[PDB]
Amino acid sequence: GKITFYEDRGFQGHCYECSSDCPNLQPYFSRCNSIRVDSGCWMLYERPNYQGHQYFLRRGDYPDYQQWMGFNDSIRSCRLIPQHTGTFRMRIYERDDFRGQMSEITDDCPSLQDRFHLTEVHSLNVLEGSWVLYEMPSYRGRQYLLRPGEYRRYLDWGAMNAKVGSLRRVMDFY
Repeated sequence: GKITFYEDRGFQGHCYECSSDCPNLQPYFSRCNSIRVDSGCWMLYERPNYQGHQYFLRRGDYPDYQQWMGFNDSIRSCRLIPQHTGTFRMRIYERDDFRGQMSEITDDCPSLQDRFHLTEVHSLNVLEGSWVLYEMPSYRGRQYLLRPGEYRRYLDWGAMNAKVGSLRRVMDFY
C-alpha cells in the first residue's frame, strides 16, 4: 500500500508517503489538506493511536479534505487495512453481548433500516474480511473500521451511540 498526505490543498506543501500502519503521523506532517492513495485500502484517523473521527479511503486523488468527508485537516494515524478476497461475513445482533435476533451479512448493505427495519445494532461479530460501519444509511455519518473480531458493544468499534445505517466491505475497486 502507498498513500501520500499533503499539508495544503491540491497536493501542495509538505508531504509524507506512508506504506504501512502508523499510530502517529504528527512527526511527519502538521496537517492534512489533500491525499493521493496510490494503492491499498486505508482507514485514516483524526488523532494518534487510531482514535477520533475515522475515514475510509481507496485509490484516488483527494485534493481537499471534503473529498474524504473529513471533519477538518487533522490526520494523525492511519491503518493499511489488510486485503481480503472471497467471502466477507459479519453477524449483527439486536442487543449487546450477541443477544437478540442475529442477521448474517455478506454483502454491502446501504441501508440496515430498509433491509432489516433496524436503526441500531448493539453488538456484532466480524468473521471474515474487514468492513466499514457507518452511523447513517448510504455510507454517511461517522465511520468505524471493523476488522475480524468480536464487538460485544458499540464502544468496541469506537462509536458514541448504537446507530448503524450501512456497512461496506473493505474491497479494492478490483
